[PDB]
Parts: sequence; C-alpha cells; structure tokens
Amino acid sequence: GNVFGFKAIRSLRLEDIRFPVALVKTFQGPPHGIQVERDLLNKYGRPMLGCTIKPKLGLSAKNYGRAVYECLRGGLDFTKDDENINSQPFQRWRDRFLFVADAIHKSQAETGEIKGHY
Amino acid sequence: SAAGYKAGVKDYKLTYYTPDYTPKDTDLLAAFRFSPQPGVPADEAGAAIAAESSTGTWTTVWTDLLTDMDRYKGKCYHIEPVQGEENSYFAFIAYPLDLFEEGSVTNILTSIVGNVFGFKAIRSLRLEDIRFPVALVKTFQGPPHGIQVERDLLNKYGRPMLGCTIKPKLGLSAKNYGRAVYECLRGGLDFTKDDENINSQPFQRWRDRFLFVADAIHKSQAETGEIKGHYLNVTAPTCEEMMKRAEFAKELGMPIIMHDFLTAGFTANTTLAKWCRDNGVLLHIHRAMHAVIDRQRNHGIHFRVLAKCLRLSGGDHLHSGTVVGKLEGDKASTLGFVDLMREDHIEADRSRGVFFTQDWASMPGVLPVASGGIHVWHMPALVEIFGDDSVLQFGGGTLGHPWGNAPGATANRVALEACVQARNEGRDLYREGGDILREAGKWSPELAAALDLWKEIKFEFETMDKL
Amino acid sequence: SAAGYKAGVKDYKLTYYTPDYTPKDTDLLAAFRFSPQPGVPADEAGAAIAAESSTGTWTTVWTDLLTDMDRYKGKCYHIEPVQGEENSYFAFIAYPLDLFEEGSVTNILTSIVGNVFGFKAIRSLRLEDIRFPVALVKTFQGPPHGIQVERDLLNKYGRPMLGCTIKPKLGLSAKNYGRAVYECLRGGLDFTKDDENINSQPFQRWRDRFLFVADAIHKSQAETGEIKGHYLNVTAPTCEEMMKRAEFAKELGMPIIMHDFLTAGFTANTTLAKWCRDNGVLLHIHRAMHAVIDRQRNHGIHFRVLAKCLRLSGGDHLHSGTVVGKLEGDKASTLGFVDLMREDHIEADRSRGVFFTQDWASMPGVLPVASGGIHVWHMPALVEIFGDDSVLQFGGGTLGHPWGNAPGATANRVALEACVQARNEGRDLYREGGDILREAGKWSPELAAALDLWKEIKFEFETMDKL
Amino acid sequence: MNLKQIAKDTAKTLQSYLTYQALRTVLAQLGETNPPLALWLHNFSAGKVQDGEKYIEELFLEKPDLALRIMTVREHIAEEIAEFLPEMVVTGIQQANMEKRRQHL
Repeated sequence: GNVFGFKAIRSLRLEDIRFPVALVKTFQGPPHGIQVERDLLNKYGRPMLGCTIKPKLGLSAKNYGRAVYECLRGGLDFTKDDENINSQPFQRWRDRFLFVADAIHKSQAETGEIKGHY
Repeated sequence: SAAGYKAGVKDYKLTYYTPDYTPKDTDLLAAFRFSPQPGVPADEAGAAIAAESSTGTWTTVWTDLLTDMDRYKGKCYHIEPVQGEENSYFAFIAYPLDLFEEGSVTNILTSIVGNVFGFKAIRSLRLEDIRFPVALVKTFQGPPHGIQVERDLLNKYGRPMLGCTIKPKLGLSAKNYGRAVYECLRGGLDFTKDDENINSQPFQRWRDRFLFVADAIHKSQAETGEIKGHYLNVTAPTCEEMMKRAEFAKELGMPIIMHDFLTAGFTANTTLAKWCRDNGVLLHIHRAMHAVIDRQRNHGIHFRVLAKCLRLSGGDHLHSGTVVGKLEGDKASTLGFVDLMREDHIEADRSRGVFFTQDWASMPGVLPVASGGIHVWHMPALVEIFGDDSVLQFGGGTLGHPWGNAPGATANRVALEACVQARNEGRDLYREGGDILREAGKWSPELAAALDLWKEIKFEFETMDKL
Repeated sequence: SAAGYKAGVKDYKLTYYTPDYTPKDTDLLAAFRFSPQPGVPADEAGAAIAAESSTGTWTTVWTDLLTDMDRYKGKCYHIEPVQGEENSYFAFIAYPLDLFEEGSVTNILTSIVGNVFGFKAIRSLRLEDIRFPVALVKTFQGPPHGIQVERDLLNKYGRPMLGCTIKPKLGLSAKNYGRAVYECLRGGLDFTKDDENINSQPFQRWRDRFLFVADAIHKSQAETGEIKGHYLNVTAPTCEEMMKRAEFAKELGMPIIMHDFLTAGFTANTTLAKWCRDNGVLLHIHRAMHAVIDRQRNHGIHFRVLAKCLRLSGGDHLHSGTVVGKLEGDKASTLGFVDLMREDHIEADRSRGVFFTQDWASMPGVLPVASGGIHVWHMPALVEIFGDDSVLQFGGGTLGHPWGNAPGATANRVALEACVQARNEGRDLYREGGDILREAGKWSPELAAALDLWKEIKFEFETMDKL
Repeated sequence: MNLKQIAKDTAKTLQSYLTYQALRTVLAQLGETNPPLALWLHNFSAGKVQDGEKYIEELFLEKPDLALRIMTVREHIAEEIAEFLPEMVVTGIQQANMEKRRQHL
C-alpha cells in the first residue's frame, strides 16, 4: 500500500508471499480449475490451442465472427477477443457476442469438437 | 485499395512510424519514455509501442484489409532523445478516438499500458502523460461533487481542511476506534479517516466501526458547532461487499467515505463514484499501491497519469503527496499534477512535467490531500504549496501529541484555526507560517509541546575570520 | 469585477450581440431565420433570441454577478439579411457546451426552441440548423445499431430494402392484419409495418396483433428463404406500456419494432433506443407530426434539425420523404439531410440547406425510409435519389395491386428483385429504372397490371410547321 | 533484437566451436601419444563437427573414453578463456567498424 514510496528507501520489490493455509481456505479460488475444465470440454491428452483475432481493433462484429469461424473450423480449440476489445464505436460488445456465438456453433458442428471463444 | 496480402514479418515502423502526422483534437496522445535494447533503432521501438497498443501484432495478417487501418492505427508521430541521457527517448503517439470505450478508464489503460511494457525489444518503458481529448472527457462523470460543491455541502470556506488517520493502523477495536475519532474531531479537525488497510478484520468488523464512528461524529459535531466527517473505508473483496458498506454509511447519514482505487481497481471505483453521485456521499480516494507503479523514472507510469485517470473515474479527494513528509514527492512535479487535478485548463509545461495541454471541459476538480509524516512545523510550507483548496492530514501528528490524545487533538485544532484566521486576515502562510504557529504556541501549551517535539535537525555552526 | 448592479431594463444587444465572437469547436451553433416586428432592429431581435434561449430575461437581475456571465451567455455572433426577401434575416448564435445536459435532446431543444418562438418582438422564427459539437455528440448513444450492423443482422446486401404499410390504416382485426402481412412478405417484400396510428384499439388490441404477425413472419420466411420483418408499433400512452410492448416483441423473437418519436416524445424515444441496444432489436422511427413543425419556411423547425436530433436520441430507420410521392419533400433539401443522417462528416452547403459542417465522430448512420404515395413507376427515381442504403415502402402500392393482395405483393416483390439484380449487374437505376421495370413486366403479368395502373398524366401534344 | 534468444544462440555456437577446438587439442595430443588413435579420430570427425553436443553423444556411442577426453578439454579451455571474450569481441567490433567508417564515411 504505502511502503514503496518511502523516502528512506530507494527501491523496493515484492518477490514472494507465503499465503498461510488458513487464509487460503477463505478464498473460492478458480471457478473450476484444470481437471474440471478438461472434463467440461472433453479435452484430454495434449495442450489446448487458442488464437487472438487480429487486427487488435478495427474489425466489425460480423468480420470478427468470420475470422473466428475460419480459425475454429481449422482445428483450434479456442479463439479470443483481444484484451482491449471491450465495446467501441467500430464494434459494440453485444453484436460481437451474437456473431461469435454463431461462428462457434457452425465450427463445432463441422468439426465434431467442442469450440470456445473467450 | 486493399493492397494485396503479403504474409510475413515486416518492421513496425513501416506502418506505425508517422513523423509527418499532425494530431487531431480528438486524438488521445501519449508520451512514453523508453530505452530500446541494443540493436533496436528508436523509431522501430517507438513504432512497436504504437503498434502493439492499438491494432498491430508481430506478423502481417490478412484481416487488416477488411477494414481501414489508416483510420484505426496508433501513430508514433514524434521521437526525441532525452537530453543528457544515453539510450533514452520520448515517443509521442496518437490514438484515434474510435479505439476507446466511452467512460472506461479500464479500457484506456488496457490499450496504452496493456502489453507494451513487457516487450523484449524494449529495456524499460514509462508512461509520462496522456492528453485526454475533450470529446472523450465528456463521456465520463468525473468527481461525484468536486471542490466547490464539497465546500458548499460542508460549509467549509476560507482555508485548507484538516484531517487525521487513526493509529495504530490495525489492532484497535471498533469502540476504541470511535473513541480516538471523537477526541480528534472535538479538538478542531474537520475529518478523521480509516487507515487504507482498515477494511473488515477479526479485531474490528466494518459494521461495528461504522456504528461507533457515527456516534463519535454526532457528539463532536454537537460540541463544536462545526460539520465533522470521517472517511469510512468501503474498500472490499467484491463489488457486492463494497456496495453493502457504502449503503450502510448512507443509512447512517455519513457525509463521506473512502476507497482505495488502485488495490480495488478502476472498475469498482467507477461503480462507487457513480453511486456517490446518486446518493450524495463524498468520496475520498486513497492511492495505495501507486508507488509500486510510479516511483522510478525509467519504468512504470507517472502519478500524474494516475491522477488524471482518477479524476475521470471519479473522486472528490485524492492524495497528492506532501513534498516535505515521510513519503516521496518532487515539488515541481507535484505543482504540475495538482494543477491537473484542480484546474480546467492546464498548459503544457515540461518544467513541471506536463507534456500536453489538458482541458477538462468543466469537469469538477479534485481536492488534493497532503498526508504522511507531517507535523506543525510543516504547516506554513503546506499552505504555501497547496493553498486553500487542499486537505492536510496529520495522523501521528495528532495522536502523537507527549501528553496524549486529547491535548494532541487540541494542538492540531488550534494550529489549524490559527492558520485559517491568519490566511483570512491576509497573512502569507508560506512566509509567515512558522510565526503564526509560534504566536499560537504562546497561549496554547499543548500546541507548544507539539511544536517542540516535531520541530526537525537544526542547524546551527558558526564567525572566526576576524581582522 | 462584478460590475455593479444597476436594476432596470437594458437592450439585449448590449450583452448578447457579439459580432466579433469566433465560435469554439465545443460551441453548439444555431441558425435561425427571423422577421422582427416593425421598429425592432435586427441586431436587437437576434440578441433577444440569444438571450432568452440561454441566460437572460427582460430586466437586469443582480444574480448575474454571482457567476461568470461571459462564460455562459448565448452569443449572437452574426446576422445576415435573407437575399431577396424583405425583413427576413439569419441569426447565427453560439451556445457554450456547459449549457446542455449530456445525452439529452430534450434539454437541448428546451433551450434552443423553448420560449423564443413566441416573443412579441418577433413576427416569425424558424430554426434552420444546429451544429452539434463532437464533444456533445459523444454523450449520446445514437442508433442502437445503424446501417452496417443492420445489413449484417438481416443478411441484406446489394440493394435498397422494401417495405409496406398495411391498409386500411385502422379497422382490421389482428388475424386479418397478419393475413395481409403474410401475403405481402411471401411475395418478396423485406418488411411490412403497422400504420403509425396502429397502437392498441378496440378493433385490434396490440398483443393479439403481435401474436398473429409473428406467425405471418415465420410462415413467409420459411417459404421464401429470406429474412422477413414487420415493424411492430410500440408507441404507447406511457413509458411503462411502451416497454411492456417492446418486451413482448423481444419475447416473440421479433427483429424490429417502430416508434413515433415526436408524438410519443424524445424522453420516451431515448429510453426505447437504449433498450433496443441492450436487447438487440432494430428500431424504425416514424416522423408523425413533423409537418406540423417543419413545413412552412417562415416559422417552425426544419426537418433536418429533427433528423439530427433523432440520430442522437436513437433510431435505426427514419422516414426521409420521397420527393415524388403524395407528401412534400424538396429534393435539394432532402439530399442534404439524407447526408446528415447517413454520413460521418457533412460539409456546409447552403444550396442543400446545410448551414454548418457536421461531424458525427463515428456515430452510426440512420437508414432513410422513402414512403408515401409511391408506386412502381417511381422506382428508378427513388433508387437514383437514395441509392442502396435506403428502405422504399409501398403501402397502397402493394395492397392496391387490380387483382388483389397476393398479385399486388408479387408485383412489388418482382419489381424489387429486378432492381436489385440490375443494380448488382452495374445498371444505372436512375437512368434505366423504367426500362428494368418494363423488362420485368414482360414476364410478370401482375407487375404489368400494376405498372399500368399507377403510371401517372402523360404527355403527349404535337409537328405542323412544315415548309 | 531478441537478446536472450541471440545470447542463447551465441553461447551454443561458442560451445560448438570450443568443442571443435578441444577436438583439435586432443587430436594434437594423440599425435604425440597415440598416432593410430589420432588417425581414427581425424577421419571419424571430418564433417561431423557441426553440432558439438550431437558430435559428443555420437562419439560416446563408439568410444566413451575419447568423448570424455574432448569433454574435459572443451571445458578446460572455456574456464581459461571465456572471461576475456567479452572485451575482445566488443573492442574487436568497435575497432573493425572504426576502420571502415574512417575510409568510407
């Protein structure tokens, strides 16, 4: 909170924290975690594959879903929004969600594998 | 047209270095200070920063040609070497208005500082300033109230306001907390506050503190005939808890709460700032964790960017540093971002660290709060630096008053009222502050005791050189 | 300083006529056309308009001196006589950004057109244009979807879309309404629509219509393999009823609803436009009542201001007139405000009635809807005037097809598809429209019957003058 | 300039060249000590000198003891010379460039 700006210290870097088990138990942690996720997605035996859609910004919702469909149909497990894709003039969020859902259904139907898009 | 898709890796600077670009008034501008890795030219490094914070990635993708890249791309339009320093440059980058979600500081930061700080080709990167275009500034609420509305709500005019953090930081029960609060407020302070890390803990649950503190505020206000407040900390694990705590403060009729905007985050903060506006509760903002980010000048984000972001997200107060106290604050820099958080129009001035002229289109100002390691001897300097529109806070400087709490409180309350009276009479607080304090110390023993304690190394050395 | 309070009546032009003022880019500009009463000078009349639509009243008040009037006052900065017309002038008035509530068309209109039109000293007043500053435009949502997102949702590319108002206006039961809808849609129209005054009435309650119309849409879409829609009118007595009706349309999975923005009002409309965005329903806007306001050029508000206001409040379609049909529309004017409702940047051009350059900062465009008294012979002119991004609507021009409804529908559906095919092939709809229609009439008897019926006065006269 | 990749690639090239240098040493030693064994190693190694770690695992498959001789020597050289290489390459490059910028530029 405050100690990094203390005049008497030139520089400060926190390297590690040991969280006591009694404190760890007050947290939920991952909603699912690794094994439950593999079980939900029927994905076993190797790393999963993803892909961020590009350009980072600038694509319309329909062109976004287009890129997603083509990626997923080709063998990737996931595609994803870029971190700075939220809701913007060129692409409002609810439109993207709509078109991306369509892309997921089409590619999953074609490949017979569970598909996702973050 | 769409100029043909040629797959493969190109230099970023072919697309993103645009030295002939003249920024539009709707562009968001950013000033970065960077050192490229050996062998990476400055213009390529600047272009890489522009690319990977807007539209670009490491290899050419065909999807660019589905849209109008010229309209959307970040544009590194100027690079200049940092005078006197080897391998250090300023890059100025323009981002189109279209890139940003309206009313979202979270989104703005995600682009500007999301990925580029970890780029292998760059040794260090520090964001110095952002010019927020007026068209974007207008998509934000800003302060729930701001300086003038706050003075009007509290009937507080004519001098800095005075606060105080209760100590020890952690360990006091709710009842002992309210006790310390009552004694501080009855002595002449306008505000007390929770420590930033006082949230809800085994030794003191939040709802108990809110209850006992409300009682202390009522008793002290009744005794003094002045409006009193205590920044009740609603900083919480989740949005739901945060709101639950804000709600009870309102139920108790509390005028002001506080929030740690960085450790809680901008998304929770923006929620709270909107609620405060709708519910008429003032919002004090603590900058806990900022120095993790803003201390070193080779890497990170300068505080003046964080201050600008907070004014957009929403806060009525924001800690600004003291310059003279226990925590670091460069004076020239501080005068710069105090102007950025208070004024409506701030001209570019590199001598105070203001890279861009900033307009706020009548978005209310934020009260700067000077806090940390300050005592009575600092008072004339603080009044000089910050002027009337500030809150000066004394935690140890109140509760650490040799005779205990109640005399400690009276020392601070007398010192404050003496300064407000003097200011109103036309005395210069900067030049005359020490004297004003000495004067009051003459008739206040408890102020005299405090002045003595924290006076502090004097020097004093010597004359010989006689003929 | 505050320059002394002298009570009493002064001329408005002493404070509000500022011919040396240069408008800022954040100023809202208004162009008024006015005729002063005999004896009232033009600059005083212009100043009175500026005064009483911003900060001023009829006599001097002391409260002015509590604030900074220079910052807040409306400023009549230019007056020019209307060429060729006695006692008629244009006043151009600048209003500070600070005067307006963000995101509120209601507030903007309340200032600009609230009281000044009834001023005794003015004979007539007509608001011609408003320049909305980009900083204000960004405080609005605008269209829930806009042109490109709508084409993408509906899979409709490459030509104007076709609609049709069901007739008679009132009197049909819900079942007979859906019957007429099914037969229209199955024949090739993209949309049908409720008449503007079809809300909920004894002969046809709204929820029954929504039910039967949804069935008609499903049957016709299944038969044709093209997306069909029907603008279900949610225009209602209260906000609550409006929302109840919008909600059921969503429940039925209806792609599009309609709203009479002027007779319901901007406050209800802005509510509906936000809901449409959050619920993914397209919003068609009917301009019922506009001609009460915008028809005469000496007094009222020109439609192009109403079109701008609607794009801000929110609508995916807006009726634009036909020029050639049963209701009035000046061509030059129409081309002007069609650009204002579609494009992102529109240069000032007085020959098309555009007084100010308008920027929209990437706010989506609104589809113009040409409707009213048009039939097949109008098609090439309509395609010429409006281009592909428009909806052309034929109510009587579909349901009035000599052989009845189903052939009437086929006539319209064939005429549309023939035009879309021709356009896509590179044929000029303006120059070749009549021919394209004649061609299709050769193999479509029902189109031929319609072309004959509504062809319409021909002229034709005579040669004598022989040697 | 992916600097850790370049350094990683540079170290592996230095390691392969130092393995070639060690192979030259061991070879010259066996020139005095064991002329046959020298002739075997000289013909075994011609063209094999590409990747130093692949060369070693392949020489271990044939003659584990001789592979060990090259292993020790490569490592002895490295411990003796590696600390002088930074200053030599940096000033080497600066001097070689300085020559050419002088005549040309």
